[PDB]
Amino acid sequence: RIRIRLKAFDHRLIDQATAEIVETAKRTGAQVRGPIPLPTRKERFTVLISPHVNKDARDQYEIRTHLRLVDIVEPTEKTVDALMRLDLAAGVDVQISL
Amino acid sequence: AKQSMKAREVKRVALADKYFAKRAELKAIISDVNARWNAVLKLQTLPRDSSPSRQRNRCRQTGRPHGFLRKFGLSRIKVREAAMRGEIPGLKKASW
Amino acid sequence: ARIAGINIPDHKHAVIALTSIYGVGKTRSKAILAAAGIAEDVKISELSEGQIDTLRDEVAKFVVEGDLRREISMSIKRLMDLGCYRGLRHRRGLPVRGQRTKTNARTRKGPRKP
Amino acid sequence: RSLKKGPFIDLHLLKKVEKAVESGDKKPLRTWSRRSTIFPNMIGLTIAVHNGRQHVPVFVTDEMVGHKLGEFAPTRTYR
Amino acid sequence: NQYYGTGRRKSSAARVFIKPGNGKIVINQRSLEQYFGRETARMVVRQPLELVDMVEKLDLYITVKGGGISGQAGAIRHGITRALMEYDESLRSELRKAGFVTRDARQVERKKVGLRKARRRPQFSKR
Amino acid sequence: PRRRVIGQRKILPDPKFGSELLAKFVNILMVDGKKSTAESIVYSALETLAQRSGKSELEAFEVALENVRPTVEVKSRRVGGSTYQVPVEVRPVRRNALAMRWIVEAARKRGDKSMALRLANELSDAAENKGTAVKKREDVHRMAEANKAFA
Amino acid sequence: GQKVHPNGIRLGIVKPWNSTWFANTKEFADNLDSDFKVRQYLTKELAKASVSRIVIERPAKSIRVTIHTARPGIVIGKKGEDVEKLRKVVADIAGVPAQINIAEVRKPELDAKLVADSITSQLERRVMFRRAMKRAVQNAMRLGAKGIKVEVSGRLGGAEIARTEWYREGRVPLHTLRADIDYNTSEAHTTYGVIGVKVWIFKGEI
RNA sequence: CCGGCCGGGAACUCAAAGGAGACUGCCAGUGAUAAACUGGAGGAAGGUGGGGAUGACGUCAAGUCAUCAUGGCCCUUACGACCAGGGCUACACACGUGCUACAAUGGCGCAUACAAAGAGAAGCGACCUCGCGAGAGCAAGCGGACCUCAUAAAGUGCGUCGUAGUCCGGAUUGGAGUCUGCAACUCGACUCCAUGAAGUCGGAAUCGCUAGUAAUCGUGGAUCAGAAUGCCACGGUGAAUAC
Repeated sequence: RIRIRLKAFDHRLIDQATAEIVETAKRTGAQVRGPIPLPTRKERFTVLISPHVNKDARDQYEIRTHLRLVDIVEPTEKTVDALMRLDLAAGVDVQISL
Repeated sequence: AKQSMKAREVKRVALADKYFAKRAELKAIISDVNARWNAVLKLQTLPRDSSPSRQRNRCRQTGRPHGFLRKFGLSRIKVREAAMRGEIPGLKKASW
Repeated sequence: ARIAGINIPDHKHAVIALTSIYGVGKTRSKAILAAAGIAEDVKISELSEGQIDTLRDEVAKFVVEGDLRREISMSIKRLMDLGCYRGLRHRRGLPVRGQRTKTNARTRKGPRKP
Repeated sequence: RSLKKGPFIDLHLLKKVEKAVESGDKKPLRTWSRRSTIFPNMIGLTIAVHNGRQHVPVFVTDEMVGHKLGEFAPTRTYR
Repeated sequence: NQYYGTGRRKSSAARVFIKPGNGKIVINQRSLEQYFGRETARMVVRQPLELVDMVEKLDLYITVKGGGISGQAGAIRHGITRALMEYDESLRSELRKAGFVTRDARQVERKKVGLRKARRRPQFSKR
Repeated sequence: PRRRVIGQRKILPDPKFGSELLAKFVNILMVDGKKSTAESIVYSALETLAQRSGKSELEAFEVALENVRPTVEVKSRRVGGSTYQVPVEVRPVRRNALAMRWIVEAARKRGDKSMALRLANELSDAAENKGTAVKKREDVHRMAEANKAFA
Repeated sequence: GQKVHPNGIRLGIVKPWNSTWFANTKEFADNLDSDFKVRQYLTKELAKASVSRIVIERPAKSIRVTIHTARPGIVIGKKGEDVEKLRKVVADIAGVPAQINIAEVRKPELDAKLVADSITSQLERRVMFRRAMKRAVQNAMRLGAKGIKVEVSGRLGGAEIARTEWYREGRVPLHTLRADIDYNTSEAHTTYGVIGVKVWIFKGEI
């Protein structure tokens, strides 16, 4: 009943990471819940596009922090011993809750 | 290049880091009523440059005090330039 | 009937009458009626003399009209005796709280004079 | 208008006031602080308040009880 | 056992579950009159039911969320129309003739830069 | 406006009477999106008008709208001397649109207490021919008959 | 003046981000500051080596930096000692352990940043700028794809009337989001002023 | 245990990835047998469905040397720096952009069901306690579908005010204060009490808007120690008219 929560900027990277996570959980076979679609947080910024003066001209930027949680509920000894070093992705933020 | 301005800013950051957070959290606790004094005549002796209100959030690329953003720590022009260069991760140009 | 005024406050409600008296607004009028025991929805017209007497005592136990007006007057006079910033803005006819005089000072300035 | 839990007195203003009441009557000295709170116990000083290019003397009297020292010094010049 | 219709009206989403039963309906654990029957735009949830004219034939149960009162009413109406889609296709043709099948693609517009509102430009003088 | 025609936008009829014309009257009397307030005012004024009249409300309301609506509209086309007023056949949409607009404008001009009472007085004066909107209609009609040129 | 930055509009689908790591806000600001310091010192040190791109990945107590370079031998130096040394000073300036990575870029005169740097170096050498653009477009057509556009602006012969010259053959569709147009700019300092060079070029068929 | 209670496929809103879908596709008429135009069936949207980004060659020697960089000139024992005060907030006036209202479509007291978009650790901070108040402690929860900001308001039911310079509006002024920050006189926001200017829908002239638009009503964010009637952004009700 532990939950693994994952944050990323690239949804393709986080989906491939959680796909390898569920593939390593299911490569032998276990009762494992898939990743949940926890909502993406959007940081939006409107800043001025000219150095001196603007009236209508501003540029608009957005950061989408995509959020997943896989919630491993089934204990498997090989999964616990080797659920590290699977994705090898440097853009993925990992947290553990219970 | 406002290096005088930036040196003033980093000097007051260093002085505020030296004279803050050693007794600053106890200021309200000593001053406030627990549910004049020698303690409050000592408390009204603190200097003026040690406060964090002395600081201004300036850019770190340029030192420009206007147009600042806390998340990037940069002025608006250099936020735009780094976003268009790709040096800021995840800052795709919004289009909704 | 009437207590200390130029025009009849009757044929109206008691809170409206005690706002038409000088120096008491709506909230202090409701406080006066609450301490006097007089309901708000009744009219001050066709009110009995004893209830009017209790209202008179309620008005008299706080600061009356005229006395608070001269109290404001000697407060402004004391500021002018100070000669401070508030007294100088009172003499010049300029705002005292600190708002702008480049535009929109027309309440303190009165009508616009070229 | 300020907080009723503590008045604001400068320490340098307080030591000037204490030295002035130690000495007694004294010719005015130039003080640069306009951020001050006065009291009826220390009404009687002839301390002078600085406002820019000109320095003006201030003789405090009995009726001021909580006013700033900068209120009596006009910072701006009008015709 | 159940006949279901969602319906959406630009900020409101509903879920309509119908058993064949008594004609009294309920919306968010209270009746139509207790929810917005005192309010305006009450007849739109009766329009698909009164166009075909059944009253006591079916038993409705609707949970609606999001939006305002008329958005919720339009979502409830459109969930009733998807329930009639689940019912039959001749009545789908009748509701398409009436104008209730289509989900309303009129959403609110975004606020744009250099403008006070979505389309309202700020006033500028001649000079 | 220039390439092709863009028609007026389709409205829901009112719940109490089921009339697209009365719902359009509600939408014309409407200000600031207050549809419930506008239709409550319309329902109260129609109830007051029915109470004062007592005859057939449909026949009386068509007589009132016929007494208010213009049969000849005024139009300046800026052709000869930049001021002409030609008589032309008018759409029924323009007829009842001008009728509700003039009725609502005369209701705003009337100086009673409640706007339901203003609208009730205007709809009674439409029937007994004493209306400000009616007088506006004969202003339009006598202007058209005075300045009619191609007939 | 009125053009969008094409890399900044292609970042969503076609151009990868130059930094791909993740951080929350209170270290996001510090990571941008350290990223600029690392990139600025690395560009200053390897401007002689004529590098193309600097890509930073961080696991939040480590940094791993990949430099796309025309000549990997100049950067790796002599038996890895020089590259180990600037890895050490990058670790010292970032406060975290550092890994170095070298990615060779093929066709250096088809690489976008190197064309701008070469035209900048040629204007520092004070050869004719018109010949610099013709050599750039000729060599790009000779050993690569079929679209490139060069703009050279500012103090072109010291004329009073301002004039921007741009040379044109091939296709550079900038409004198309699918095509991979690499664009870069550079500044050349001379005794008569600074000259700005901006190059657009696509690489491959889709 | 009336607080969405717990085994449950997760039915279903929802979130978030992979996709399907809408491409004049199909049929009639028009067009020259062409492109194309009009109408109709099906369908969630039909004719770049809606909106946004995307703004060619060039013009205005248009704007920024005050974001930064740079050619020339200048000070470089002063056109440099450190300070304490003040000014950038002045005020016989003139113009531009907005906010509040001139009222009954409304004002005051009570009850009443929802929103969407967000942000939060040198923070968000429910709740305990007192006060007709801004609001004062070691109070839990959260670094975020959980916890907080956060009671949504116009609206709907009433009671009242009955067309008045008024139970309309709040300017200005005087008392008693909170929060922030070493310190609100110049020079922050508020609420506790008191007064209640002008304002009776505004001349010549002029501006925005074609549908979820205009109007109107709330809400969040950026910078921010504290201070938006501005800016960005989101939702509620939601027109009239284009011959």
